[PDB]
Amino acid sequence: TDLKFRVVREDFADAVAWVARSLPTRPTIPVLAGVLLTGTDEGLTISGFDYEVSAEVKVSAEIASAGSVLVSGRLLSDITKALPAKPVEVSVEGTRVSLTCGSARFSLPTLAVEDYPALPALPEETGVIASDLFAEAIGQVAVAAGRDLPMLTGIRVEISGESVVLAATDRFRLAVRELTWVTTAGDVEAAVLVPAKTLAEAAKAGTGNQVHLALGSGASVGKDGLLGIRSEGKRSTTRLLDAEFPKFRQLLPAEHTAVATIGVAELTEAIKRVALVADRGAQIRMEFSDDTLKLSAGADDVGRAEEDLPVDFAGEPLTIAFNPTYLTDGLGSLHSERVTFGFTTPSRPAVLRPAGGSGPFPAAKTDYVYLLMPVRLPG
Amino acid sequence: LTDLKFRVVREDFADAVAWVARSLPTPTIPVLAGVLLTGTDEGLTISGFDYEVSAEVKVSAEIASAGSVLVSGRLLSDITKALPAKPVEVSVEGTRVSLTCGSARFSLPTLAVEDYPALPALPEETGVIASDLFAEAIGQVAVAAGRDDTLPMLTGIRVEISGESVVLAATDRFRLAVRELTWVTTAGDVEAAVLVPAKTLAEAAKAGTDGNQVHLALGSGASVGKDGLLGIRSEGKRSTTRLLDAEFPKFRQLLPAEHTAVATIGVAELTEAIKRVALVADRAQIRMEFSDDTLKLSAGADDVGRAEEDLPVDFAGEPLTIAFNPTYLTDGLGSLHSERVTFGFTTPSRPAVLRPAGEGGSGPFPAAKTDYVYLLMPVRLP
Amino acid sequence: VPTLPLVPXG
Amino acid sequence: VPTLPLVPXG
Ligand code: NA
Repeated sequence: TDLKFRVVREDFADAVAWVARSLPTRPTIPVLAGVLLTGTDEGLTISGFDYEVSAEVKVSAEIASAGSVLVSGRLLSDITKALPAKPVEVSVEGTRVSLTCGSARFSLPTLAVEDYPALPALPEETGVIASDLFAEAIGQVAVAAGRDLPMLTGIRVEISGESVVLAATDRFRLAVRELTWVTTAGDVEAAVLVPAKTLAEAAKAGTGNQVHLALGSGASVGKDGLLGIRSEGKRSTTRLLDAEFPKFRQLLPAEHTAVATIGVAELTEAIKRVALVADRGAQIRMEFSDDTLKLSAGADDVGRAEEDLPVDFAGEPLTIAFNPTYLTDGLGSLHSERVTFGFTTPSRPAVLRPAGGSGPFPAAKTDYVYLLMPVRLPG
Repeated sequence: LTDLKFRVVREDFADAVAWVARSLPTPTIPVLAGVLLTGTDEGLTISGFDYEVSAEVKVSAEIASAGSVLVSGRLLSDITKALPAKPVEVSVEGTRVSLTCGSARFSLPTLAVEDYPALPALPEETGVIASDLFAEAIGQVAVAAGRDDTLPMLTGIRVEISGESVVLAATDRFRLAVRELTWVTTAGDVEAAVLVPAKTLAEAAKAGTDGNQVHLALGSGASVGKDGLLGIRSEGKRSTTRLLDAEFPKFRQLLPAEHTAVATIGVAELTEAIKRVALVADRAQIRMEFSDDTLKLSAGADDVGRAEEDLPVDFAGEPLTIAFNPTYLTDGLGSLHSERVTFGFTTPSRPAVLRPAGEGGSGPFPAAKTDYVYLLMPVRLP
Repeated sequence: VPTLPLVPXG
Repeated sequence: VPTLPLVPXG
């Protein structure tokens, strides 16, 4: 049977665009860059799979004839993005697939499916989380993942019943986000490691007020070796990462000798000004005392810069330096009006959290934390 | 000699530095990426020179103390783009330049000027020309210039001057673009031509001027081009660029006196269609079959994919099918700035004329007189 | 791909 | 540039 359907230009383009995000670029197995189109009873299914990551979306379409066909991914996405806002008519004839839309007519070759792998079955459902929370949390934590060191390239997902903990580190920063979700099956006590770039890219995409996470259930959580992600009309899988995540909880300070609260916008805009002179973006310095923060960067031979900000500060005054990018990375993941820094010494990790005597100061309980290692002041 | 100290409005200072910076080299001699600040009676002068291109801009400022100082152009430009909307205080103290604005305080090291070359004098002014049209004309023809220094005489924009007009031409051997502009000479009759690096002249055009006209400085009479410089003077601004020392091809012989076929069509429609059909073009051509009332575009192959699209066209004369490099074609269509394009054709293997359309018989058709023309060589059909 | 008929140059 | 005090990994 030969696939033939009519579809709206906008729904077709957006769906193909969603899939095309997860296709490989220049794959050793060229057919893996294909997009699979399947006409069913419900309508049209659009999928891609490269043995590692799969993406499948359903879109309404008028199916004149059931069937499936594999066509080149980047070409289809480029064509569909370039068509007029008219209906699109797709029709498989022989070894070609005809795509007509208004005055424009395309004739693409079919790809062979003999060496094209089948979509994996998604694991059993584990839990449900709101879509906006999911995007935000993944987006927060992924900023701290290594880009290699396989154990640093993943996001750790710990599940303890209703609670979920996401974590990632690259040895210089550590981001941890805790959230609550709705369990699908029974109580679950488990942890997996998901490739960060892949999970972060999936989150940035659309998904639908809810996101269903499929990792299995009972004693088989993690067994299929897969994380399934489901939203309204969309299903995706990623292979889990085979590496042990470092023990990170011991790193989080129970208390601080100094704490500082400041506006995130104020601080960020100022960090960008001062870091302008940092040779290779080496370091920015933060001098805390009284009610003012002094930022500085640069050196004698390249140029210096400094800026004073009002700041709510308590405890023993200190000067501490950071990688400016690591610092703005942290600041940008807070999603709060203010940040509270928790310090001990210039050479020990600093805590940034979304936002009292002489100290010491108990660590604040927050759903999100970004632990940043300092760099050494020049000496 | 005194230390430079001034106060300036941030917008004025940032715009002027940005303007200079576009013309700085990104260099074998580090100090040539420097920007020279000079505080005078009239205010503040900002300039860069690297032996080949100079740019000088004057802006209003409160000069507390006269002097000059050379600083990193890259660093100054980055700092000024990031300052808050507050007055900028600049003060030279020893080997550094202090720059303060709001709560922000910067300190740039000063550069040695002993190997920093002095700005060249502009040649005598040769004529005045509308600043917008001049910029437009340069950007039009620059699309046709060669980019490969293997062949110097293709990397230039030829500037022909006459008592009545300026003619700009560029070619890369595959396309030729020629634009004519009215101007008014200072001395009356002149007949001369120089060659200017396309890249640097095009950059000077995008950078922009604040007034409505600019003066071209090439000299006068027998002394045109003698200085080896083209100068451009506008309000508050002057620039110079060193002339190319190469001979431009003899190009007017390439322009066909008549056409066996002619077609007119909307530029936006044809352009959008070409970009659609060329999605299947590997690397390399798009095919145009012209009939009465219809143009069928097509491209591709059995191994990658084929695509075709039909457009209404106003066509006259001998039907033909002709193919082009799709990128050279949309480059020309995009350089037209008119609503419709007229194609002038002879044979499938001879140059095609693209002209802004104005306001169809049997042929042959006499070539049209226009201010602009983009001449494009075809590629052979398979 | 012919050039424009520049003489010389082509 | 010290690292975070991961043991092992620093
Ligand atoms: Na100067």
